[PDB]
Amino acid sequence: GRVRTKTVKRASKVLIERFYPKLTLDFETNKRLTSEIAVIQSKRLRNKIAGYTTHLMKRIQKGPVRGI
Amino acid sequence: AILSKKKKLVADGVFYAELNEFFTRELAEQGYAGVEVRKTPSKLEVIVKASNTQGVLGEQGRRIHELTSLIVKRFKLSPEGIAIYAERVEERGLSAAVQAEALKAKLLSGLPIRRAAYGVLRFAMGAGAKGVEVVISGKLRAARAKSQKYADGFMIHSGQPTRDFIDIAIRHVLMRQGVLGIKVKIMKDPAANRFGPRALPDAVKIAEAKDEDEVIPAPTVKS
Amino acid sequence: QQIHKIRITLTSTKVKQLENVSANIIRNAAQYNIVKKGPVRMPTKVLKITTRKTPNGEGSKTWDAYEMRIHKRVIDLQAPASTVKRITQITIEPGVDVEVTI
Amino acid sequence: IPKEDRKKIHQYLFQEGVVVAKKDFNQPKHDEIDTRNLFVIKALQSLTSKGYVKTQFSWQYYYYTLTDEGVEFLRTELNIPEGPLTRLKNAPAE
Amino acid sequence: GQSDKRELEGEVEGTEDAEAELEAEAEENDESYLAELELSKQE
RNA sequence: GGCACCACCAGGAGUGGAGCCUGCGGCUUAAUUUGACUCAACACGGGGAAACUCACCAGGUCCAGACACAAUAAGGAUUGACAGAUUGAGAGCUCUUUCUUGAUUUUGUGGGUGGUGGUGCAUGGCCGUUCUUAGUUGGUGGAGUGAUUUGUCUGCUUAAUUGCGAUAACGAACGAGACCUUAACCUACUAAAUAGUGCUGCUAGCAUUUGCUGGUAUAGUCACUUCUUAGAGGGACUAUCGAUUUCAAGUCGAUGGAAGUUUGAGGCAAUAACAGGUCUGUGAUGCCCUUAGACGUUCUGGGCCGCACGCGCGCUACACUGACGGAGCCAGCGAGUAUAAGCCUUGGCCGAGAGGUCUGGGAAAUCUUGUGAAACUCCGUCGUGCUGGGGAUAGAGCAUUGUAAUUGUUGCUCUUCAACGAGGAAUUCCUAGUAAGCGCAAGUCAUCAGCUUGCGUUGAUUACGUCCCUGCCCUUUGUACACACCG
Ligand SMILES: [Mg+2]
Ligand SMILES: [Mg+2]
Ligand SMILES: [Mg+2]
Ligand SMILES: [Mg+2]
Ligand SMILES: [Mg+2]
Ligand SMILES: [Mg+2]
Ligand SMILES: [Mg+2]
Ligand SMILES: [Mg+2]
Ligand SMILES: [Mg+2]
Ligand SMILES: [Mg+2]
Ligand SMILES: [Mg+2]
Ligand SMILES: [Mg+2]
Ligand SMILES: [Mg+2]
Ligand SMILES: [Mg+2]
Ligand SMILES: [Mg+2]
Ligand SMILES: [Mg+2]
Ligand SMILES: [Mg+2]
Ligand SMILES: [Mg+2]
Ligand SMILES: [Mg+2]
Ligand SMILES: [Mg+2]
Ligand SMILES: [Mg+2]
Ligand SMILES: [Mg+2]
Ligand SMILES: [Mg+2]
Ligand SMILES: [Mg+2]
Ligand SMILES: [Mg+2]
Ligand SMILES: [Mg+2]
Ligand SMILES: [Mg+2]
Ligand SMILES: [Mg+2]
Ligand SMILES: [Mg+2]
Ligand SMILES: [Mg+2]
Ligand SMILES: [Mg+2]
Ligand SMILES: [Mg+2]
Ligand SMILES: [Mg+2]
Ligand SMILES: [Mg+2]
Ligand SMILES: [Mg+2]
Ligand SMILES: [Mg+2]
Ligand SMILES: [Mg+2]
Ligand SMILES: [Mg+2]
Ligand SMILES: [Mg+2]
Ligand SMILES: [Mg+2]
Ligand SMILES: [Mg+2]
Ligand SMILES: [Mg+2]
Ligand SMILES: [Mg+2]
Ligand SMILES: [Mg+2]
Ligand SMILES: [Mg+2]
Ligand SMILES: [Mg+2]
Repeated sequence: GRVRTKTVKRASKVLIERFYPKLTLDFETNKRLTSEIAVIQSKRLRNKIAGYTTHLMKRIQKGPVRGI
Repeated sequence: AILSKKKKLVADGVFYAELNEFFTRELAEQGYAGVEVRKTPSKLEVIVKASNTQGVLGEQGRRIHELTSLIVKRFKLSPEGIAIYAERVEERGLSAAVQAEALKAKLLSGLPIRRAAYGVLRFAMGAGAKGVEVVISGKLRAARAKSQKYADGFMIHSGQPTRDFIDIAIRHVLMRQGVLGIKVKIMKDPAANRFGPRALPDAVKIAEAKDEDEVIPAPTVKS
Repeated sequence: QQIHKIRITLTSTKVKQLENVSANIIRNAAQYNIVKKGPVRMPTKVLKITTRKTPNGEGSKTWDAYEMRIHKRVIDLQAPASTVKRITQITIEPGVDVEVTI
Repeated sequence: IPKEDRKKIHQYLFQEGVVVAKKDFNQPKHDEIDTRNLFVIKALQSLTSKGYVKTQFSWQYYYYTLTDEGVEFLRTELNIPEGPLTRLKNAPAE
Repeated sequence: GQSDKRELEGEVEGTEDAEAELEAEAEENDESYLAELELSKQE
């Protein structure tokens, strides 16, 4: 399965509550932004966080999300 | 003589492994931590880290002089080709080897286990360790043997970081009724690491909001 | 016995110091106008030893698989012999051993 | 042990007051005392038996070191002048 | 330490051992004729 | 309720049936040393034992019994010994025999020391198992006098206590996940005479059109990094789009992509626990036993292989989707030495072979080596026949290793050519480069691989589901158990 974990789910939603204006609906742009916003120890976690942040951003434009 | 590359790097490792145990048996009472073999032209620098650098360098450095001679005569080295230095460990509390050797010298003095165990729990944490857990196994007056764990603080268990931020030391303690086995696991604080990673893999540090400025309609500031 | 085509062979277990010594020599071979060839990454050799986990012979048949990676690099220099040897002392590292062959 | 072979064992454990011997009893020559290797082990087993040398064993090797009390013993028994090397006060380094 | 006592006096006695040693150890750091000739002089 | 090819469904390959290899029990034995007995004992102790190993058996040596004493002792305490006897022995082991050495040492006391001797039910460490299942824990708040409890859950979802969500809980930690190693992509960087290529010198063969195959090339003092190597990076995050869903966590389809099963595979891996296994790994150990006619150690010979039998891991096969005979002819993982005590060995020359011999290369991306491996493919012989399937058992002979091959180490040649004609009740492993074949290398190793650990060649059938069997986990429940049903 592809269930994201809590270390990526809670860390991604802190970004939205803190840097929503600079975020976007594009993963490639989000991936570069999170490399200068957060100190991520591994490259794999950086893309995972931005990939779920993009999903939340894509979901926010359709209505209000829980936890943000 | 002519030794292959595969067989030469292994020989250096085997030489280190045998040399390291030699210090553990000889300098056990001085809190021996580890040895560093710094090869250099025309010399073989060996750096030993011990809690007490007086027992090694005692009575006008007689023991260290008489100890380097035991290595020239066993490895067929030139008398000038090796130099041994004794260096004090900076943070004695962060070295599990020193803490395990120190505990053995207390257990062999008849001190109670609870008083001895808490003496290393607080000494490790006092030095700034992120976590520490001590397990002592064996037999004490009772015919049946038992083990007791003494944890404190934060400890990681799985994955690569245990190889990066945790050092461990096990020694056997010779008692009148049998052998006591002690394990001293010390996790150092990753923020103070100077060679490897400086944080745990899943530690995410989000920056602060730089926003909440006031925007003015449309001027131009010339220079 | 002057300018020669000189080989320096670098072997070590760890790559960080190997590339630092390799890059430091290349750096010193750059500001000094000495033509150079390298570094050449030799195929790394994986020394593998597979033992049984059990000190005794009881339990599930479980095996350890230990490894010892050996990385070897050779660099070719065109300089007099006095110049190359003093470069070695500039870039001396405990982990990496150096052998020089003409 | 012949008295003469015993002697060479004593002027090696003095002047370089440490002795290393590999654990093989049938070795013809300990490569540093021109006598049987077994003689070296048993001759120094008596000295450590009488508190003149510390003995340490690691990886099938004997590490013999001469006590300060043992220098006095060879001072008189060897009938040597009252003037080894690991005690020459070469002093350490900082 | 199989009692409510001797572990009480194991912690308070154990911790004062370290507190005495951290300060002592942190103070320990802040204030930091030959022979072969006699065998050849038989001339 | 839930999960799981060490469970099942659909299937594949089988095992159990034959011969043989090997392990276990048994029997036997002079000894056939010993541990382990469901999973988690039985090709396991890296245990493929000629000697050694070795612990067993029949015999023969040595002290390598330190040290304080006491005795003896230079008018010699003691050690070595030719020759003959004795002995398996050119062991002065011992006996006749007188020579030699000289306070090292002989006897008694204590004290040692050494034990593959006993105790893994006295211990350390290590390892296996519960279990790699998903479980474990505290702070504040709520409930209870308390031990405790909630948090840690109806439901959906996930490989997962992992997430959504419900919520007297809120916010967290270990474990999981993250992490690390490896495999797959990069005509985008960095270079490579120990890698490769095109050109270019020089050069060969075939048709002559200037073409096609080569050799040569460590001075052509060339060009380049695609193939090869490896360091710094980039790249996949379920990306975009459709469906379902509490529109949530997610799941299933397409499209793009090297990769969309956690991208494939592993390494590490929580809180406790077991009388699990090892004192036969340790100069790791407590205690007991032994310690000179040794249970130490060594030498010789045998045994661990011994054979009416039961069991387990396997290898060959029962043929034609095949055997032979020629021919074609492709990998990857790896290893390799010196005055040794002998490594990998091409090339040449002998030999039917096995093997022998002379040189040379390689401490290695250089040489062995493109390890020209085997299955495989083509063309032939065979023609359903215990046949040219199968190759036990055995006779005679030829080589290698080793001090030593007898109880055949192994290899080679000729001959003999057995059961076996697809295997009962039962039972194992497995979902994609997987299973199955098929070999090759590394470990053990003087010699011996039907064994493991890996590697690559050819390469599928059938699910992608369930709790029916089996095992485990969770919830509820009962309990006279708590040394916890071995109660
Ligand atoms: Mg973790
Ligand atoms: Mg993990
Ligand atoms: Mg089954
Ligand atoms: Mg079935
Ligand atoms: Mg069947
Ligand atoms: Mg079969
Ligand atoms: Mg034997
Ligand atoms: Mg024998
Ligand atoms: Mg036997
Ligand atoms: Mg024995
Ligand atoms: Mg046990
Ligand atoms: Mg145990
Ligand atoms: Mg609470
Ligand atoms: Mg409370
Ligand atoms: Mg209350
Ligand atoms: Mg609870
Ligand atoms: Mg959890
Ligand atoms: Mg964790
Ligand atoms: Mg060339
Ligand atoms: Mg050409
Ligand atoms: Mg993985
Ligand atoms: Mg038992
Ligand atoms: Mg024992
Ligand atoms: Mg034993
Ligand atoms: Mg053991
Ligand atoms: Mg014992
Ligand atoms: Mg033992
Ligand atoms: Mg054994
Ligand atoms: Mg005997
Ligand atoms: Mg056997
Ligand atoms: Mg037999
Ligand atoms: Mg037999
Ligand atoms: Mg098996
Ligand atoms: Mg088995
Ligand atoms: Mg054929
Ligand atoms: Mg054929
Ligand atoms: Mg090759
Ligand atoms: Mg026939
Ligand atoms: Mg046939
Ligand atoms: Mg035959
Ligand atoms: Mg079954
Ligand atoms: Mg054999
Ligand atoms: Mg082999
Ligand atoms: Mg085997
Ligand atoms: Mg069921
Ligand atoms: Mg109850």
